[PDB]
Amino acid sequence: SFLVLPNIRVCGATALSSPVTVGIPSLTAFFGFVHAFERNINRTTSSFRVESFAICVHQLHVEKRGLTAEFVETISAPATRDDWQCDVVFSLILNTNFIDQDTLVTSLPKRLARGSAKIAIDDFKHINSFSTLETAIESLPIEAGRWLSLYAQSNNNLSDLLAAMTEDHQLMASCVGYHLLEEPKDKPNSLRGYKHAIAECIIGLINSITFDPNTIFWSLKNYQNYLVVQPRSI
Amino acid sequence: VSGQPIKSATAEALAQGNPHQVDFCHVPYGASHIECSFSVSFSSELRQPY
Amino acid sequence: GLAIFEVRATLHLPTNAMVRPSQVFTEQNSRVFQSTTIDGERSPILGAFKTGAAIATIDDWYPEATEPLRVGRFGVHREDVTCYRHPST
Amino acid sequence: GLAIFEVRATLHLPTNAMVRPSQVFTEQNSRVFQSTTID
Amino acid sequence: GLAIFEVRATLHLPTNAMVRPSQVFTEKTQNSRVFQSTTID
DNA sequence: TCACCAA
DNA sequence: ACCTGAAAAGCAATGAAGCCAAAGCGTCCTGTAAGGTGA
RNA sequence: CUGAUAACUUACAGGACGCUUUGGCUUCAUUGCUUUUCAGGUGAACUGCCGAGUAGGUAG
Repeated sequence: SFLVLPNIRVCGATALSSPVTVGIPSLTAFFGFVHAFERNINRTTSSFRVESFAICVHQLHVEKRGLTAEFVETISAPATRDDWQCDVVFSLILNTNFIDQDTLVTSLPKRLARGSAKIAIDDFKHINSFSTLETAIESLPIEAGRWLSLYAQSNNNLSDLLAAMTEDHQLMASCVGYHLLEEPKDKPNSLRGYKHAIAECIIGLINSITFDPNTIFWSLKNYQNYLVVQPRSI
Repeated sequence: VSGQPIKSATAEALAQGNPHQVDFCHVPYGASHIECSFSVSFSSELRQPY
Repeated sequence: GLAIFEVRATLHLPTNAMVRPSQVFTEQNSRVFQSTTIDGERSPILGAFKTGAAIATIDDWYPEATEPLRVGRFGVHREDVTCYRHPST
Repeated sequence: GLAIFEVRATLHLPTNAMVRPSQVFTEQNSRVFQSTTID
Repeated sequence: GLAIFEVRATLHLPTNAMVRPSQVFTEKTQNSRVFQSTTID
């Protein structure tokens, strides 16, 4: 039931995961990738419903590139900013409720946090599903990456963050969920005809496991006042 | 270190044989004698300080 | 409908010649190249938006078109800083 | 118009002579040469 | 004006005698004399 | 339309 | 026609690792584009 | 259904000039490698003939 998507190589993503931290992109971006991969496949098979997704990152490379914004009306460019970007090469192991080759490739989603994500044609051989986690993780090639596990250590402050960033120099903080500011209401203009509330980012610390299967798998958790992509093991 | 005998060095363990290695030069058997040759130079460096 | 391609060029340069990758837009080093990590090396790349602007140089449908332009609203030229297809036209 | 040239020169210096390349700008070595890697 | 000279010597020393080259600026036994040197062959 | 404004 | 390569014990102590002097000055670090509100 | 959707950073370039690391030197005294050891499977392919033939030929 564990469908394996290998070598999802994003070229130009965003490193501004919060308005506060830079680094690996946010975990509502990796969630929205999978729930676009689910929701495409629900055109044919209306009960696909990924439960959780295992992330295996190789090769971040965060960098300040540029962003030439488009000319907007007196016709000149808008205000000049600064933008961090990253070039992720990760691999993804899902967890399905229960499919051809050519159904999967045309129903992959094509943007992971503003960046074009692709599988090479020669890597299409590795989209096959399995039944046991121990074979699905030994299945994918280019083995040399770290699984994402949240560092569930009590924290309240930036010094709480920076102290844990030196005992583990590979610990990376980014945006994990959205902390609201009011209850969602009906507005006259909303994103796709739903209820709209104003949110703020939530910053957590993120481990890396060598390989607790539940802890590795992430899912969307709804809290009456926030929404955080947690692992299953919390 | 003081001078009383160590009790580990028994009679048997001190007659045990002790193997080593040296370089060994000698005259070959049918030889006659040996030459030895060098050269000395006497200079006047002592006249003034270097 | 999907239609993936996979393109590969082969450039025979002169001896010991320059290459011109895309380079960054920030706010010391005055020509900072864009880069990506391939294996353990830094390598100059060309952007995902520098590339897509080259596939979409199509516009020669303007009133006085002598050269194709990148496809966009009030189609701009960056050799001469002007707007062909200006909104008053 | 394109016109690519490929220049090659040949220097016969004296015995054990000196060759002077270009040298770097720096902000203790007092003469640091510009370099590359060939083999 | 150019004027290149190619000079060459020939020293006849005693038997098994000592030759003294220039020696480098050095920046349980420590080297008390380090010669300047070049790679020939 | 233009006079407003910083590290 | 193929099959075999033995065991049993040992690998020494004594002493030292020099100094002395120095580390140059002149001169520079480019400019062009990209404003949201209010009378 | 991703701090969502859309996104060309560009153009030009001379780092140079000068430069004596030198002086002195003792590694060295001592020494037991020994003991023992089956390569076999050779009953196969013989006995004439010519030739000066220790060469070389031929019969069954």
